[PDB]
Amino acid sequence: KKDDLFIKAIQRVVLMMGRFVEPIDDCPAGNIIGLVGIDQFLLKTGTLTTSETAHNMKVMKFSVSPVVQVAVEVKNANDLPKLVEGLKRLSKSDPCVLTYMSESGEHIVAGTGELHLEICLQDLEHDHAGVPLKISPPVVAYRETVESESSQTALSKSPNKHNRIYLKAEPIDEEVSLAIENGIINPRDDFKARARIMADDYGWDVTDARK
Amino acid sequence: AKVHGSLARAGKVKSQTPKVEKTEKPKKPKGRAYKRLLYTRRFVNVTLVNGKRRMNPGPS
Amino acid sequence: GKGKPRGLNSARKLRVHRRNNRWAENNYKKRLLGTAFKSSPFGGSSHAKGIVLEKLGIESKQPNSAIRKCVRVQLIKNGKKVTAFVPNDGCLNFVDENDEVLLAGFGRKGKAKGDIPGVRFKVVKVSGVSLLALWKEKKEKPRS
Amino acid sequence: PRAPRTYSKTYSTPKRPYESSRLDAELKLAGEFGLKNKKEIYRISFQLSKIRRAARDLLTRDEKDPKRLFEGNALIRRLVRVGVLSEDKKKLDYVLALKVEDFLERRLQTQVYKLGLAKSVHHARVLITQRHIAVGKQIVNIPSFMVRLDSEKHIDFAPTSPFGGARPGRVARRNAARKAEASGE
Amino acid sequence: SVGFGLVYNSVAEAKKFEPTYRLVRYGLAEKVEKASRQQRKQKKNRDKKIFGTGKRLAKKVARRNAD
RNA sequence: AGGAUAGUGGCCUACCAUGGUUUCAACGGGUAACGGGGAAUAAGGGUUCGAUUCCGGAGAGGGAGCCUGAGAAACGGCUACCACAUCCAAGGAAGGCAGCAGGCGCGCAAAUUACCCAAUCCUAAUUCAGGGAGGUAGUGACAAUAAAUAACGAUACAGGGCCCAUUCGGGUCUUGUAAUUGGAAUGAGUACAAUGUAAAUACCUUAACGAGGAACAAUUGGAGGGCAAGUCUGGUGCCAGCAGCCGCGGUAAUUCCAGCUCCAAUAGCGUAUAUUAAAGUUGUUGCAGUUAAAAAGCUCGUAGUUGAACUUUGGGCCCGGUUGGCC
Ligand SMILES: CO[C@H]1[C@@H](O)[C@H](O)[C@H](OC[C@@]23C[C@@H]4[C@H](C)CC[C@H]4[C@@]4(C=O)C[C@@H]2C[C@@H](C(C)C)[C@@]34C(=O)O)O[C@@H]1C
Repeated sequence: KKDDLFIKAIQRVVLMMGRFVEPIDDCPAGNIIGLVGIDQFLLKTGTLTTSETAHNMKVMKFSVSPVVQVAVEVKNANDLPKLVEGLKRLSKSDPCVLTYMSESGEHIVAGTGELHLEICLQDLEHDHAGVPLKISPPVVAYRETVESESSQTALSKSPNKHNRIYLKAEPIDEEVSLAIENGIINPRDDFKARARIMADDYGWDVTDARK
Repeated sequence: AKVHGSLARAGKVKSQTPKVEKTEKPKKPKGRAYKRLLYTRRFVNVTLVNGKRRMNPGPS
Repeated sequence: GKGKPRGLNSARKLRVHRRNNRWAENNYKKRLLGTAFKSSPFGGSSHAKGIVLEKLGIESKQPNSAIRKCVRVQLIKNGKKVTAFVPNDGCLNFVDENDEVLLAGFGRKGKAKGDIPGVRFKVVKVSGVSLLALWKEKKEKPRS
Repeated sequence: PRAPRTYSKTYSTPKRPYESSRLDAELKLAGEFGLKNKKEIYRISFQLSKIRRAARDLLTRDEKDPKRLFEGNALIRRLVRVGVLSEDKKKLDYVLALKVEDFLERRLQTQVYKLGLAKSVHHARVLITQRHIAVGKQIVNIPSFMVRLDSEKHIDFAPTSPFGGARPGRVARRNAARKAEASGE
Repeated sequence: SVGFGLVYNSVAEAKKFEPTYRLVRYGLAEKVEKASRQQRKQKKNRDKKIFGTGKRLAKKVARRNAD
C-alpha cells in the first residue's frame, strides 16, 4: 500500500558532538548520525530507506506506557488556536506522550508518570508556548444506563396538544452493546441481513430484529 | 422556528448508497484521435438523428 | 442642458462631482473604506485556517427543508468566531471538533450563498488534506 | 539582476466559451484539419485578428502612405511566401477575407499528407512526430510549421527512418533476429 | 553541427592566451591541485582572524595550555 | 547685519516690521502610499494595479551623534540610549540577514545552509586576485512557448459505385464495426559513446535496449434554464444532499448518490479573494430626477462655470507645388 510513504530527500546530515553541529557530506553504515529536513513530516519514530520493498522495524512498545492523564486548556478563548498546535510540537519532542482530544472535547496529555508531566509543563509554560496553562485533574466520560425495565409505558403530549408518543425502556444484552460498536450489528448492513444475524447468534426475536 | 438540528444521521444517502463497481471499458483513444472520432461520430455515423441531431438519447 | 457643468474649463466642477458621486458604488466604497482589511472575518485573504468549535445544524431558508451541517470555527489570525458549511454528502463525520480546517470564500463577496442562513464560508482542506480528496477516498485523515 | 525576457500569449479564448454555432463550426475545422485542441485554432484566430487589425486600421489610409506601402508589401510578402494568400490575388482585400482554412493548409501537417507517404492526415500527423519527414535537410517535428512554398519540392522521408533507410527497424530486427532460434531446435 | 574554431601559431602561444579550462580540456596543462571554493573562503577568513605570522601565538598557546 | 556651510537661502543669531497660505480646498486626518518608466483589461474614452528585473528616493531593529575619507551622518564603521538577544570563569567581552542560502513566528501564501568566477561586469598596486555582484544547476503546473497518449490492413455489410443504383452472395479501389486477428513505424524511457559544461545535469546526436491492454491506462468540470451535452438504469424519499441565481429533492428526481452515455477544456481544468470588460449600474464621450431613488420650499448672492453683435472683405495679377486618352 502507498500508506504513509513520504518521497522526500535530506536537507543536511550532521554528526553530533556536544551542542555544536556540522554539515556532513556522507556517513557510512553502522554510525550514529543526525540529519534535518524530515522533522516536519516525521512521526517521531520509523524506518528510513530508499526503497519500498524494505520493511519497518518493530515499533518499540516503550516497555513503559503513557498512563497518567491531566487536562490542558487555554487561558483565553481568543488564544485557543495559538497553543493548541504546540501539543503536536511536544508530542514529537518525546517519544511517549500522545496529545489528543478526550471524549469530553478536552485535550489530554498522557504521560508515563508524575515527573514526566513536570518536564512537559515548563516548555508549554515557556518554550513551546508562551501563554500560561490551567492544569486540572482530567474529567472522565461517564454515562447513564438502565436495567430495571421501566414499568409504565412512557408518554408525552406534543406542544400542539394533539399528538402523543407512547414508549417503553428496558436494557440490552452486554455483548450486543459491544457488537453495536464492534460493527457486527452494523447500520451499514441491510435491515433484513442485520436482523437475521442479531436474532439467531445473539439473543433476539426475528420480530424485533426486523424493526 | 426549528433550530435544534439533528446531525447524527448525516451522510444518510451516501452511507446507504448501493456500492456498484465501475464497469471496465475499452481504452479510449484521445488527443488528435479523440477529435478525429468525435468529429466522425457527430458528422458521419450519427446513430440518432431522430427529429434532430441528438447527442445523448436513451432507449427509445 | 443635461444638468452638468459643460464649460471648456469647468473640469473642476466635473471632477469633484464625479469624485463625490463615486461613493455611491458599493464596490468602490469598499475599497476606499478598507472594509475588507478592517471589517471582515478575512483581512482580504482568499482562504484562512481555523479551529473547529462545534458542529452546527442549521435549518435552510424557505421553501427549502434541510439541515446544512455547518461548523463553528475560530480564525487563528484574528480570533473571530464564524461558521463554515462542509460540502458534499456527509463529510461532517470526516471532521471532528477541535480539529484544524482551511476555510475559503463561499462565492459571493459576502452575500451568504444559497438557502443556508448566516454562513459565508466553506471548508476546503481539513488538517492539511483536501476534503474533496477525502470524499473521493484519494487520501485519508492522519491520526495526529 | 537579469534582464527580463518578454513573453506574450499566442491565443485568446472566446468571450462566450459555449456557443453551439461557433463550436461545431470549429469541430468542422478540427475534423478536417486534424487539430488536437482548439488552442491550436485559437492561436491562428489570434494571429489572424492581430494581422487583419494591423492591416485594418492601416487600410483606413490612402494608397500613398509610407506605413502602408512599406508594411503592406512585407505583409503580403510573407503571405505570398507561405501561400495562405496564393501567388496570385495579392491585394489587401484578399488578406482581410483570408479564411482560417487557408492558414490550416499551410500547416506542415497538411502538405505531408498531400504528397503521399501518409494516406491520412492523422497518419501524416503521427509520422511527423515519428521524425519521418525531411523538410529541407532538417526534420521538422511540429505540425504548425507554416510552410513558405519551398520545402514542398523537398519533403521526403527521414534519412535514418527505415522508410528512408540505414536502419533495419526496431521490431523488424527483433522478429527476424529471434526467427533464427524459432526456426528449429 | 555548428560551432567555433580557433587556430593559433604555436603551442606555447596558445598556452599564453587561452583560458585554463580549455588547456585542461585538451590535456596541455593539468588542473591545479585546488580545494573547493567554499573551503577556500573559510581558510581565508580563518587567516583574517590572525594578525601576522602567528608563530608567537602558536608558541604562546603551547606554553599556556601546558598548565 | 552677522554667524555657519562647499556654496545660495531664516539655515541659525541679533534688531526691525507684520506678515505668509487659504473655498482654484490651505490646514488637519487616512493611506491595506515609496514615485516614475510602466502592467492588466480595453471600439474609443477610461478603470484598476505598479512591493517586484530599469531610473531615482529612503532604510539597515528604533532614534541621535560622529571619526574617516573626494565622496557616509555609512551601519557586512564607531559611540550613547531604548528593544532584543550573546558566551561566561560573573570578572567582563561580543552584536546587527530588509546581502546569499538557510533555519521560528505569522499566514492563504512563497525554493538549495548546492557548484563556479567560464560568461557580464566591478574593485585593486591590477592579464594573474576577488566578488552569495552575477552565472550554472536543485525545487518550481507563477506565468509564457511548442506539443505524446497512436498509425496501416479485414469483422456479420448494418452505404450512389457497377449487368441503367441487379439478387449489394461482385475487392462497393470508399465509410463505420465483436476487448476475435496481422505487418510496419515512433518516442516516453534506459544507456554505451561523444558532447554540452568552469565541472556537470538536461538540450541537440546516438549505438544495445525500449509497446499490444501499445497497465508506458489524461485528467478536470459538467449534462433543467444561463450553458454544450440524458426526461437512460438502480437507490434515496423536503432526508441526505445539490445548487454562483432561478430552483431539484414530499416514492417512478432529465439537478441528490452512483453506473452508463454524452458535452466542454485539455496537460491542463475547477474553486476562493481582488480587479477590468460586460457597467451607458459613475455617465467628458455617455445615465437618470412627474409617477421607478432622485429638481433643493422659494428667493437673494460671493467665489466657480457661461456670456449678444460688431473692426480686412472682396477683387484681380504674377510666381509657383497636377491628376489624364494628346511620352
Ligand atoms: C495510548 O493512549 C490511550 C491509552 O492511554 C488509553 O487507551 C486511554 O484511554 C482513555 C479513555 C478512553 C475511552 C474511550 C476511547 C471512550 C471513552 C474514553 C475514556 C472516558 O471515560 C475511558 C478511558 C479513560 C478515559 C480518560 C482518559 C478520561 C477515556 C478518554 O479518553 O476519555 O486513551 C489514550 C488515548
